[PDB]
Amino acid sequence: MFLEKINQKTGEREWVVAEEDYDMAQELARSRFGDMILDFDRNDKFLAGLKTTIAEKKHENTDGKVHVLDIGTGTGLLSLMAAREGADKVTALEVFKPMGDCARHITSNSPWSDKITVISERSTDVSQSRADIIVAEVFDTELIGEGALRTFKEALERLAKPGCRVVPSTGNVYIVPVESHLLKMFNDIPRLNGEKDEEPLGRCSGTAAVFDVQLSEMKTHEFRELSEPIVAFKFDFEHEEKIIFDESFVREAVAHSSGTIDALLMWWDIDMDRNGTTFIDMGPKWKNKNNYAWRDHWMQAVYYLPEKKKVEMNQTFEIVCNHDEFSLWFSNVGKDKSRSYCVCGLHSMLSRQTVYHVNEMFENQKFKDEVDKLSKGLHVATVGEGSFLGLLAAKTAKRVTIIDGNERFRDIFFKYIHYYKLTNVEIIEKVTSLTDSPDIVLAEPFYMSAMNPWNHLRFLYDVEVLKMMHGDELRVEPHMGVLKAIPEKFEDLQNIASDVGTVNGFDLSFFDEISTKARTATDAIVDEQSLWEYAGIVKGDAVEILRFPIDGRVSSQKCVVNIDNMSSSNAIPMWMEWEFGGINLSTGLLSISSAGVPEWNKGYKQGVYFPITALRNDKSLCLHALFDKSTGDINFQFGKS
Ligand SMILES: Nc1ncnc2c1ncn2[C@@H]1O[C@H](CSCC[C@H](N)C(=O)O)[C@@H](O)[C@H]1O
Repeated sequence: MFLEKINQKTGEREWVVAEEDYDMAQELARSRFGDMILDFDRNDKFLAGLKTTIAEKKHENTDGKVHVLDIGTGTGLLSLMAAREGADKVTALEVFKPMGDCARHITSNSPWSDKITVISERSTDVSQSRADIIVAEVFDTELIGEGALRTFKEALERLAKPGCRVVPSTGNVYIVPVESHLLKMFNDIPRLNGEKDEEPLGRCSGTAAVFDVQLSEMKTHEFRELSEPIVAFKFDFEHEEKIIFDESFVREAVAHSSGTIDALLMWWDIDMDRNGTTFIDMGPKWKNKNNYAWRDHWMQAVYYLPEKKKVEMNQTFEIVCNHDEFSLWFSNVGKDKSRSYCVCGLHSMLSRQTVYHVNEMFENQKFKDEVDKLSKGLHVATVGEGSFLGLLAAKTAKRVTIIDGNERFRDIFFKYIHYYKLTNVEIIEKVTSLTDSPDIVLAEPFYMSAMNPWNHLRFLYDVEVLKMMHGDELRVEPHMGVLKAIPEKFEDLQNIASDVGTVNGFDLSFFDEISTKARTATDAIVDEQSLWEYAGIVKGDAVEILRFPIDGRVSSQKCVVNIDNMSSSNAIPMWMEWEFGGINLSTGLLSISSAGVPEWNKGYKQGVYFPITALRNDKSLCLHALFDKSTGDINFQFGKS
């Protein structure tokens, strides 16, 4: 139940929900699954699969009728598709109630009301005619992480006729081994002196959770394939005995080039009807010639072998491909075939992008030059949470005090101190335990706790506590920070937030209604996204929003600004920059090309606002921004002029 109210700043109408309804709504706010419904290719492929199987079943079984089951019906799209194009009957399940009513609602007010009936159970909990066809879009980037195996497997035994047909009928998962400095950087334990054999934290597989990334937006020069795609797994969705939760396979292939396997890229394809003619194929842009379509709710993934594996031109090599019910992982021959978890400690604290970020800074000569310059022969103190900056300062500083409140990072930092035998660094927990006045404070700033990637402003409070102790003249860097936005025309990104409307000639606008109400109730106004992964063209200069000078005091800060060039843009990115001594660190936009293509930092996610629909066509948008001394939070509202 959505409670209407009026934004007192922008006049727009918004909703809210009562605490008991919050979780329900949040879920329902995620029920769009980004661009899922606007993935016209995925739709045209389910349809086509439905045409074939409905026809062939019509033909086969004697009473020329056909009963289709839709698991995870969502808005009902897939049932509407089944009914139209022939299903005498369509029963359609959905574990999530509010999405149950949505699908009954839209499915009632329809030409196919007669044929379609919505049940709000999980497939795996049910007992009833038997189904002649099962249709289910119940996949994620890993293919199996959303329960698809059990879902088809069990539906097949209990819910469907023998000789059932299923849409999709079949799939493969492919891995491609690549050498890539880039990809390594997302997983590599930071090596302080740069050499290959440094292992200050011992060895680790890194994080086991999926690394989904848009590999289409990766630059050709950033990686080098060593071989042709390898089939890891084949799934057969029509035969329960072929669906198996825990599996392992050694796979073989012939390398077409020598190189080290820094990563294995993966994606899947599905055969919509078992004919070998109509596929959804998640191969990226650079290796997907007949069924490429941008989308975001599905993507490709990167995986890392636990140990180094080298491969040689024209020589055969093997990779062990493993899955349990929900996850895929890969390993080397003669090595433990179990799913591994970070044991190093670092993997499990830092995101992939932050791990990249730390390897980037460790390798950055220009940034390392300013640290050296600023640190020389001095006592420096570092603030941050999980920020390795202190360990650079150490190259040149007389003495470094790293202040980090998180016990787990201190242990990590103590391991770096031990492994490289650093003789000039101590670590303390609390800002107030810095009792020897340092010559300078250095920060990035980075706090792993930041609620939002554009907001590491705890730095500003830590600075004040150090000024209270040691005088307003305390030298600190960075000396100034600024929040910045820029109007951008994204190629496709915006489909994750824009209205869904009429799809394959079906009116889903009811779902836009409840989805928008849910979203206004639960979402942040400014999304977060790894913008290096999304293509587009910038439509104006970056504009300044809030600025945070460092010579105190900390102060709430207000900004109301017009953002122009929106009539041809479709999003507004936001990020932070800092003057660290004599250089500029950007957590976002790094450069813009002659043709207007922006480049973004891979080591952070950035903010993006997508114009609400009442605002889709305005030429300028009013952006109210607000930093609050009391919470350290920043709040945004976006309105008309
Ligand atoms: N075994 C199961 N039984 C019922 N619903 C399921 C399920 N597994 C997943 N779901 C639901 O299935 C949906 C997957 S999203 C796909 C929705 C819609 N069919 C479409 O194609 O656009 C989610 O709404 C989720 O809650």
